[PDB]
Amino acid sequence: IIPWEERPAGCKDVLWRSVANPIIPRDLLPTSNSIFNSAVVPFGDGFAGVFRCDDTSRRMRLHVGFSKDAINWNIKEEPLKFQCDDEEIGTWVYGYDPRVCFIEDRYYVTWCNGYHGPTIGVAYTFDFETFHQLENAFIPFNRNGVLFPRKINGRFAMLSRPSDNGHTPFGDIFYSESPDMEFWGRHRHVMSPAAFEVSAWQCTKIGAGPIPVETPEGWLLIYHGVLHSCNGYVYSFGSALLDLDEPWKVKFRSGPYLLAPREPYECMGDVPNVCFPCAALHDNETGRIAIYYGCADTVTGLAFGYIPEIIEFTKRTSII
Amino acid sequence: IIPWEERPAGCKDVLWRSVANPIIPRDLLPTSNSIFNSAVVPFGDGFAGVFRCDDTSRRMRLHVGFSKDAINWNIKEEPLKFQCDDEEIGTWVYGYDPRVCFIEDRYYVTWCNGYHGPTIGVAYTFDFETFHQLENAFIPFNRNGVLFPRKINGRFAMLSRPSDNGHTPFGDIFYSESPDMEFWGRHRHVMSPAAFEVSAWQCTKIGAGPIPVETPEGWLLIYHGVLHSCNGYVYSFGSALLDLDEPWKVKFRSGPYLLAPREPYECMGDVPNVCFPCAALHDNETGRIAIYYGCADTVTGLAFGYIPEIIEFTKRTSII
Amino acid sequence: VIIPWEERPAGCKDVLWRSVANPIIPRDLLPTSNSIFNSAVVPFGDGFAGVFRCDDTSRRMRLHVGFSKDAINWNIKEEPLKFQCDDEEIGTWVYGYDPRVCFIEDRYYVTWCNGYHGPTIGVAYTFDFETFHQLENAFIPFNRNGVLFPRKINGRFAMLSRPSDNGHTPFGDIFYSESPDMEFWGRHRHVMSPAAFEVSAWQCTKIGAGPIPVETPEGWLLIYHGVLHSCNGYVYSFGSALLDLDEPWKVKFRSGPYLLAPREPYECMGDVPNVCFPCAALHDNETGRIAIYYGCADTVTGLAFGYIPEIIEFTKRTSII
Amino acid sequence: IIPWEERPAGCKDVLWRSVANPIIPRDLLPTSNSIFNSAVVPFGDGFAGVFRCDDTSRRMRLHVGFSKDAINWNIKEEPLKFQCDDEEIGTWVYGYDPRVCFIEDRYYVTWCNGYHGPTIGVAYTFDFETFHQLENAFIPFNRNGVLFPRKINGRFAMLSRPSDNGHTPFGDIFYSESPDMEFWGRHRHVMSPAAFEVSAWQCTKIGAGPIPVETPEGWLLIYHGVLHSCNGYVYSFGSALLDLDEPWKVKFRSGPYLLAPREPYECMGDVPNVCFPCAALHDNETGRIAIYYGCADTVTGLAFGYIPEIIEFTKRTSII
Amino acid sequence: VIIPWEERPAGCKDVLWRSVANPIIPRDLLPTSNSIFNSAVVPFGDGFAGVFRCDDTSRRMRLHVGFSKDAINWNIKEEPLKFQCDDEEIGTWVYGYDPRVCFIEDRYYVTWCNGYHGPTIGVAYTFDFETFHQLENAFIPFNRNGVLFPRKINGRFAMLSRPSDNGHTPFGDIFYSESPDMEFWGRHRHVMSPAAFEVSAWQCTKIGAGPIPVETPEGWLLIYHGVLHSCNGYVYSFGSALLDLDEPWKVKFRSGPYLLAPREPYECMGDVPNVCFPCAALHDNETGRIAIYYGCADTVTGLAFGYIPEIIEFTKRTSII
Amino acid sequence: IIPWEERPAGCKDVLWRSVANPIIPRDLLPTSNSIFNSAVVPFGDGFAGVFRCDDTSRRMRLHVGFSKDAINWNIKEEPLKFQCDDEEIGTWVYGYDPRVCFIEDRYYVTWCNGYHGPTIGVAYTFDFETFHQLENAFIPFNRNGVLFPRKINGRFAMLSRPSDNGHTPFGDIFYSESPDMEFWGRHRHVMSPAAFEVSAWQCTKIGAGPIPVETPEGWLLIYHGVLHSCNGYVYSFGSALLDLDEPWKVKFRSGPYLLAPREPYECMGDVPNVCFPCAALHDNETGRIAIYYGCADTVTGLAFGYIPEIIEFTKRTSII
Ligand SMILES: OC[C@H]1O[C@@H](O)[C@@H](O)[C@@H](O)[C@@H]1O
Ligand SMILES: OC[C@H]1O[C@@H](O)[C@@H](O)[C@@H](O)[C@@H]1O
Ligand SMILES: OC[C@H]1O[C@@H](O)[C@@H](O)[C@@H](O)[C@@H]1O
Ligand SMILES: OC[C@H]1O[C@@H](O)[C@@H](O)[C@@H](O)[C@@H]1O
Ligand SMILES: OC[C@H]1O[C@@H](O)[C@@H](O)[C@@H](O)[C@@H]1O
Ligand SMILES: OC[C@H]1O[C@@H](O)[C@@H](O)[C@@H](O)[C@@H]1O
Ligand SMILES: [K+]
Ligand SMILES: [K+]
Ligand SMILES: [K+]
Ligand SMILES: [K+]
Ligand SMILES: [K+]
Ligand SMILES: [K+]
Ligand SMILES: [K+]
Ligand SMILES: [K+]
Repeated sequence: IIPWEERPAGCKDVLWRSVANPIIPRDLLPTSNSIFNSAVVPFGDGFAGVFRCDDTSRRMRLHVGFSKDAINWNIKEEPLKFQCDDEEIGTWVYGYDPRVCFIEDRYYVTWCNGYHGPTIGVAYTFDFETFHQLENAFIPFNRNGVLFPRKINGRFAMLSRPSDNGHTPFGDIFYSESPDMEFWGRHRHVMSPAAFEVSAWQCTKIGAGPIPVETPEGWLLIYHGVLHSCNGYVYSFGSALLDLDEPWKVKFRSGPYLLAPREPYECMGDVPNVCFPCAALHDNETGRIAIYYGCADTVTGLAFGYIPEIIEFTKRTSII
Repeated sequence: IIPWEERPAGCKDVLWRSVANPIIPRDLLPTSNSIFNSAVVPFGDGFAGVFRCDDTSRRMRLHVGFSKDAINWNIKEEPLKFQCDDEEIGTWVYGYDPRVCFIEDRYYVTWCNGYHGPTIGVAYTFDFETFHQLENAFIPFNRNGVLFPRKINGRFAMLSRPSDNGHTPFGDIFYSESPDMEFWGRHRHVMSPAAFEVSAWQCTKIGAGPIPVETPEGWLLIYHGVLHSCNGYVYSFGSALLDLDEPWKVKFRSGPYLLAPREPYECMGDVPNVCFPCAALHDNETGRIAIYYGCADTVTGLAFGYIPEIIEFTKRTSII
Repeated sequence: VIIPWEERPAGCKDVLWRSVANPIIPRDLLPTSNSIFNSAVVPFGDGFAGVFRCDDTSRRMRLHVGFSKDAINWNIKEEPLKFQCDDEEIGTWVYGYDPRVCFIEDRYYVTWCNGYHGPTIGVAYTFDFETFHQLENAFIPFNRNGVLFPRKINGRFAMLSRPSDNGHTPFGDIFYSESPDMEFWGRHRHVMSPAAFEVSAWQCTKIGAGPIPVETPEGWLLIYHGVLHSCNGYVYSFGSALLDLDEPWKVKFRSGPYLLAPREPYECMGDVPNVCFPCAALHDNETGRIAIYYGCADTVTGLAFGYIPEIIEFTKRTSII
Repeated sequence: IIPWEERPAGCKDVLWRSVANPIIPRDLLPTSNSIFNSAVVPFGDGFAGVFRCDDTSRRMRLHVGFSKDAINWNIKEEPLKFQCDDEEIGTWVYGYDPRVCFIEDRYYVTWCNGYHGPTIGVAYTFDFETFHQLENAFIPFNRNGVLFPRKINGRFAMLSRPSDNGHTPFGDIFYSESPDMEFWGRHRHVMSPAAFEVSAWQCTKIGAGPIPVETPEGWLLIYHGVLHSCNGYVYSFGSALLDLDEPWKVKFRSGPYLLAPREPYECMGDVPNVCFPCAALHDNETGRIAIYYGCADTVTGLAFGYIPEIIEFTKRTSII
Repeated sequence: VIIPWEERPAGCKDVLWRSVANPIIPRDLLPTSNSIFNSAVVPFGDGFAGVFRCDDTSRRMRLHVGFSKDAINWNIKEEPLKFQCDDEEIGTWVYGYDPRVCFIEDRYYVTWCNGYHGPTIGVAYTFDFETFHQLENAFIPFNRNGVLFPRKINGRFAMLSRPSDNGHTPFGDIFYSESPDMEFWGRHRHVMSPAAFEVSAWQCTKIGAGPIPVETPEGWLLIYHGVLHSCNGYVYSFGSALLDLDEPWKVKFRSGPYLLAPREPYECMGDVPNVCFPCAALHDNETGRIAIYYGCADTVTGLAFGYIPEIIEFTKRTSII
Repeated sequence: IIPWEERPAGCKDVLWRSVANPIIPRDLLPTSNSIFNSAVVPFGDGFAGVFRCDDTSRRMRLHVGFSKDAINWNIKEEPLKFQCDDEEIGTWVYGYDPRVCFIEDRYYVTWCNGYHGPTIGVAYTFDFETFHQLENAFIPFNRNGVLFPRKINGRFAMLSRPSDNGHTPFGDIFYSESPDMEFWGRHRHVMSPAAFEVSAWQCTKIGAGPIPVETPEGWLLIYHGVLHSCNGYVYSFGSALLDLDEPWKVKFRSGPYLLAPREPYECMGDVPNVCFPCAALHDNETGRIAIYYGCADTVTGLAFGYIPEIIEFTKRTSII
C-alpha cells in the first residue's frame, strides 16, 4: 500500500506536497551531506530503494535503503558496491541520480555513472543485497537514464538525455531499445525543450524523472524541466503521455508544471530552486500516485496525486 | 489618498518597507505563479494598474487590476488584450514590466513587448477597459521603457534601456522624444552604471523604475542597479535627480541604495535577491511617496518615504 | 554616367565576377592609412565621389572623402571628414565606420556606424561633397548597417538597419524604419533573420544590408552580407534578396546560395581574414549592368560585376522563400 | 594500383605531400564551394568514393565519385540519396565527414548525420550506385565514426568520438561493438587528448581519421588532433597502434605529428590551418600507404609514407 | 588570554560546532553597514582587537578597526581605517577586503586584498590598532587570500597567497612566499591545488587560506576555504590541512571532508548565499581549544568551536594525501 | 657591428623590414616546427642568443644559438637545459619567449617558465654554454618578463605582465626591483592598454618586447599591443619612453604602431597576424637599431630604424 495523504481542503492542484516534507533529512547517515534524487520500489512486505547520498567530502555515492511505510527510511551507512566481472566497467569513479524498476524477473538500477564522463550505468539485483553491474548502456555524455517497467514489443527500452561534460545548457529526451541489456539501438528523439513563449518552465532542458507509469491512455511520463533565469536554473516538473507501442511518440504534453520550487526546503539548500523527481509508487485500483523528488539537491520530498487527474490535466493543457 | 505607514520608531532609513509585505501574493489568480514588477496609478475614486502575472506555464502576461486602497488588488483573471489596427504590431508574443502614467488627457502604458525580441510596446487607455496599441517606440533590443508624466518642451518623452536578447550583462539609461507618439528621436544618453569602486550596487547595469516624479529642482528618478556577485545578480534601487528641461542631464545620483534585498520575500523565490521598483504613488502636499517593487520576481511589496528626504539624501550622498 | 565594367570571363558561369584589377584600392593609399575598405560610392558631376572608411596606423576608424573619374582609380583626401553640427552633444566625434551614401530628392545623404555611447547610425547630408551637415543619430545604440533607400517610400524617408550589441555581435536581423523629417524614426518592421544553417549556412549567424537598395520593376534589389561561424571565426559572404516595392520589409525572394564569398588572397588574408563586405554599387538601368564595391579582409577594396536581370533570375530560382 | 610518389631527395619526413596537391579542387562541381573530407576505396578495376562537397549555399552533402587512378576524380553532380524503409531515420538534414570500407560482403559508409544533432549515420552499398541506410549507430552527440574493415572476434566494431552540438572544445576516441550493425555496446575509451606539455598538437581534442589499417603488430590508427591557439584551432594528424584483438588498448602513440598545416592550401581557405585525414589506400606487399586529407576545409590533398616506417616512428616517439 | 568557548553539544559528533549565538556580528552594526564578514581578530592588551571588512550601503569595501573584551561582543569604529604611507602611489586607496591579522615578533601585521590596478595583497603594521603604517604591496596583481605566518620561518617572514584574476576567479592554488624584510618577496612555492572532484568536491574549483596558520607539534594547522561549482553558483566550505613545520609549502595531510559547510539560514541566505568563509581563529594550546570566525553568506559573522587535537586527528584520518 | 640595411629611397616609415625576411626559417632544426620570439645579444666577436623553438610535438623549448653577423644563425639542435641547486625550481615543464641581457658581470636570461602555470623564470650565464637557474621572479601568472640592462639605483629591475592561465584577454605592463636577483618588490604599474577610440592596435593587452634601450631622454621601450577582431588577435608593436630614474613613469607613448602584420610570413602561419618583438641590437654612435620579431609564431624577421627618429615619432604622436 502506497504512502498517501488526502488532498487538502480547498486545494485545487493536481499534485499536493506531503505535510511531512522533507521525508528524508540531509543528515540521516553519519557522513551524509545530502540525500536526494533517489529511487524507490515495492519489495517484500515493504519498500526498497537506491539513494543518492552525497557525503561530507561532496562525493556522490549510492546507498541501499529499506522501509516498511515508504516514508521512514533505513539507509545503509556503507555505499553500495557493484559486482562486475569486467574490471574496466567495474571501476567506480562516481554515481548519481539512480532510477530502479522491476522488469520481468529482477530489479534493474540505472544511474549516472562516471566512465570518462557521465554515462548510464546499468545493474540488476534479485534481493537488494548483491548488485551485478552490466555494460554502460551508452557512450558519454548522457544522464537521466530511465527504464520502462516491461519490455516494449519484446525489447528492453530506456529513456535518456544526451548531455555534455558540465552543467549542461540544453537537453532533449531520447528513447532506445535493447534485446539483451548489453547492446542498445533504434535511438529515437522523444521531445525537446518547449519554446519559452509557450512553456518557459521547460525551455532550457528536460529529462525523464520517475519510471514511466503504464496507463490505458499511454505511458505517463513525469519529467523535469529547466528555466534559465539571470541567477541560474529553476527545476520544475510536469507530465506527458507517450504512445504505448512506440513510446518515442508523444501524444500529449503539459503546458503548466505539476510542481515548482516554492517551499523553503525546495528554495534553499546546496542548489536552490530545485524539484527533481526520481521515483513514484502508484496503485491502479485507487488511482493514487506518490512522487519522490529531490529538493534543493539537499533532502527528499513527497507529493501525491491521482493518475486519472494527472492524465486529464496533461491532455486538457497539452501544448501539442 | 495614498497608502501609507509611518516611519518605524527609531528608523533612520530614508525608505522603509511595509510591515505587511508582500502586499500582492504570488497566487492571487487561479493560474498565477508570480505577480511582480507592476504598474499602479490613481484612477477615479481609487486605483488602477497593469500587472505582470507570470502563469504556471511561465508565460508572461499583463492583467488589469483595480483597487480601492492601492493595497488589496482585484486583478482580472483574463490577460489584457490590446486593440491595434496594424496586424503585424498587434501580434502578441509576450509582455512584461509595464509602467503606466497619465499624460495630459489619457493613460499611457509601456511594457517590454516581444517583436523579434524585446522592445518597448506602447498603448493608451482612458478607462482601463479598452487599450489602443501604438507603434513600438524603438527597434529591439530595449527594455525599461518609462514615460515622463507630461510633455517636455511640447514633446512626449521616454526613458529606455538598450539591451540584448539574453540576460543582458550591461545597461545604460537613455532618453528620447516624440512629437506624436509614433516617431521617436533626439536620443540622449542619461547615465551608465557606476564604477564598482564607487558604487557597486549599480555597477553592472541600471534601468529606470517608476514614472519620473516632478520636483521644483528636477525629476526624481528611482532606478534599479545590478551588482554581479559570484552567485548572480543582486538588484537594488536608488535615486537620482535629472534636469527639468533636459532630463538626460543628471544633477545628483545616490551613492548608497535606497533599498536592497534583505527580507526572505526579497531573497528567496523564483529569482533570488531582487528588489525591482516599477511604480510609485505620491502626494506633493505631504511629500509622501509609496513605491511598489517586485520581490524575488515572485511577489510585490511596498516601501514608503518622503520626497524631500529622498532628495536631500540623493544630493548629500551624490557620486556626481 | 559611365559605370565601370568588365565583361564576364569567357567560360564563366557565375552571376557575379571579380574585376581582374582587384584590389582596386590599396591599403596604403594615404600616408597614414592602415586599410581602406567598407566604403561608399556614387555618381557626382562628370565622375564619381565617395566616403571611404580609412583606418589609420593608430587603428582609429575615420571617414575620408574621395573623387574619381572612372570609379576605379580614387583620389582620397588625406585629412578625415569632419561634420558640421549645431548640437555639440551629437556633433562630438568618437569614431565612425562603414559609410553608405545616396542621393535623396535634393542632396546626398551619408549614414555610418557612429559612436555615441556605443555603435549607432549616424546621419548627415551634403550638397557638394565638401561640406557635410550632421543630423540626429537615427536610433538608439546598439545598431549598425544603416542603409537608406534612394527615394521616399510613400512620402517618408526609409532606412534599413541592424540591431547589434557592443562587441563582435553574434546575432543580427535586418530591420526597416521610416521618418517624415530625417529626425524622428518609427514604424519599425522586421525584414529578415539569419537562415537556418541546414538551409543556407553562409547567412546563418547574422546578416546586414550592404549597398543602397536598387529599385527594379520586380522590387528592391537588396545586396546583403551574411556570416557563417566556423571553429576559427566568421566568414562574411554576400548575396541577394528582392523586397516589395511599397512595403520593403516584405521579402519576396531570398537567395539560397551566396553571390560572392572570400576566395582570393586579398579576401582571405589581411587584417580580418575571410571577409567580403559589400558597401556600395553603381548600376545602369539601360544596360542592366551593376558594379558592386566590397571590403576585402578589412584591408582593401574590390569590385565585382554582374547583370541585374541575371541577379534577379538567380534570386528567384534559388529562393529559400 | 595505389597512387604513389617516392620520398623527395633529402627528405627525412615519415610522410610527404604529393607535389600535385591539391588533388581535388574546390570547384569541381558546378555548385561546389569545397570538397574536403573524403572517403576512398579500391572498387572494380579502379577506385570509388563518397565525398563531402559543401555547396555554394554552404550545405553539407555527400556525393559519389569514381577514378581510374585515385587522383583525378569524377564526382557525381547530384548529392547522394539514401534508401531507407524507416521514414524517421531516413530524413535528410545534413551530412559530412564520410568514411567507407568493405566488410565481409559489402561496402559500409558512416558519416556525421544530422538526427537532432550530430550522430553517426550508417549505410551500405554493393555497387556504389544505390545506398541503403541503417540505424544511426549512436545517440547524439557523436562524430568521427570509423568502422574496422573486418569483424573483431565476430562483432562489427567502430571508433567514434563523443562531442557536443557546437564547435566541440573536447574529444576522446571511443570504441564500440555490434553483433548485427543495428545494436551497439561494449563501449570502451581508447584515448584522450594529450597534456599540452607533452604533445600540444593533440591536446584539445582528437578523432579517428581513415579506416584502421591491419598490421601484424596491431591496428595502425591515423587520427587528427587539435591545438587551440589564441586565433583558432589548428588540426594536425598523427599515428597510434592499437592492440589487434582489443583495439581500445593503445600500444603506442606518437609524440610528434605526422603532418601539420604548412602549405598555402592548408593555411588559407574556408577554415585556416586544417589537415584532416579522411581515408587511406595501402599495399601490404610494398608497405606503401597514401593518406587523403582535407586542407583548410576547402580542397583534398594526398600524403605518402611507408607503413613499417610509420610504425617504427610511432614506437620510438611513443608518449605511452 | 581567555578565548570564547562553548562545549560541544550532547552527542554531537562533529569536529567543529557552531556557536549557539550565531551570528555574533550583525550586518547593521554601523549606521551605514550593509554587511560585516570575512574579518580578522587577535588578542590585544587585556581583550581583543580586529580589522573588519564592513561593506557599506554603496557596496564599497572598507576596513574598520574593532575592539572587544570577550571576542564575541564587538565595538567597531564607524569610520573606515586609513593607512599612513610613505609613498603616495602605494598609499592611494581604491578598495580593501578580506583582512588577516597576526602578531609577528614586535608588532601586529595586517594583510588585505588591496586594489592596485587589480587585486593584490596589501601589507601594513600597527602597535596600537589606531595608527597603521602601510608597506609595499607584497605581490603584483592578481592575488588575494594573503595570510602571514605568526613568526619567521628560518629567519624570514612567510606568507600564503592565492594567485587570481581580475573577476570571479574560477581557479585557485595556494602558494607560499618569503621575505627577509617585509619589502621584497620571493622563493615562491606551490602549496596545493584544488582537489579532483571525484575525490573531494567541496574544494575542487578553487581554494584559499583562511585564518593565520596555527603552530602544532604535528605541523602548521591550515584552515582554508574550498569552492564547489554547482549549476546555480559557488558553495564555499572550509577544511583543514597540516603543513611541514620547517618547509610549510610541503603538505603533509589534507582533509577529505569539510569541517563546515553552509547549512544554517544565515549561511544560506543573504548577499551571497551558501558561503562559509573563515578569516581568523583564536586558540589556547593548553586546553586545545580553538575558536574560528567565518563570514556567513557575505552578510554576517559567525563563530565555530573545536579542539586542535581532534582537528589534527580528523585531518590525518581522512587525508587525501 | 650590428646588422643593417639602409632605409629604401622614398620610404617614409620609421621602421622598415629586412629584405631577407624571414631570417630564421621554421625548419632550421631537424625537429623544429617553428622558431620565433627570440633573444639576441653581442657576444665575443659575434652574437649569441636564446631561441624559442617549438618542436614537431608542439612542445616549447629554448635553444642556444650563435652567429657571426646576427642574421645567419647556428642554433643547437638540442634544447637548453639549466643547472639548478633546487630540484623544485629546477624541474622543466615548458618555456617560451626568452629575453637576454648583460648586467654588470654576466648574461641574464628570463623566459616564461611553467611552474604551476606561467611565470617568469630567471637564469644567468657567463659563456652561453652553462646556464644557472635562479628563483622564479614572481608567482604565476606572469609573462613578458624583461630586465633592464643595468641596475636602477642599485637594484636589478624588471618589466613584467600579469596574466592568467589561458589566452589572456587583458594585460598591463608592470615594473619591479630586486636587491639580489632573488626577492622582488616595489611593484609599480607602468601602463595599461589604450582605449580603442584612441589607439586600437594596443587596446586589448600590451607587453614589453626587447630589453629596454637607454637614451638621454629615457628608456626606449618597444612593446607589443593586441587588437581583438571578430577573427582573433592582431599583434603589432610600437614605442614608448620611460623616465630614466623611475622607469614606471611614462613620458611618451606612441599612438601609431611601428610595425603591424602585412607580409605573407607575418599573416600566414601557425598563428596568423603576429609581429612579436623579442630583441634588439643597437649602436649609439650611429643611432642604428635592429629589432628581432616573431612572425605569425612561425619564423623570425628583422626590422631596422634610427633611435633618434623613433624617439621623435614617439614624442610627436604621443597619446600622453
Ligand atoms: O543541480 C541540479 C541538478 O543538476 C543536474 O545535473 C541533475 O541531473 C541533478 O542531479 C541535479 O538535481
Ligand atoms: O529577473 C530579474 C529581472 O530581470 C530583467 O530581465 C528585468 O527587466 C526584470 O523583468 C527582472 O525583475
Ligand atoms: O570585421 C568584419 C566586419 O565586422 C563588422 O563589425 C562589420 O560591420 C564590418 O565593419 C567588418 O567588415
Ligand atoms: O572546421 C574544421 C573541422 O571541424 C570539425 O567539425 C571536423 O569534424 C571537420 O568536419 C572539419 O574539418
Ligand atoms: O563572495 C564569496 C567570496 O568571494 C571571494 O571574492 C572571496 O575572497 C571572498 O571575499 C568572498 O566571501
Ligand atoms: O600567439 C601569440 C602570442 O601569444 C602570447 O602568449 C605571447 O606571449 C607569444 O608567445 C605569442 O606570440
Ligand atoms: K517524438
Ligand atoms: K548624461
Ligand atoms: K516569476
Ligand atoms: K518581413
Ligand atoms: K584505452
Ligand atoms: K568549406
Ligand atoms: K607542495
Ligand atoms: K605610470
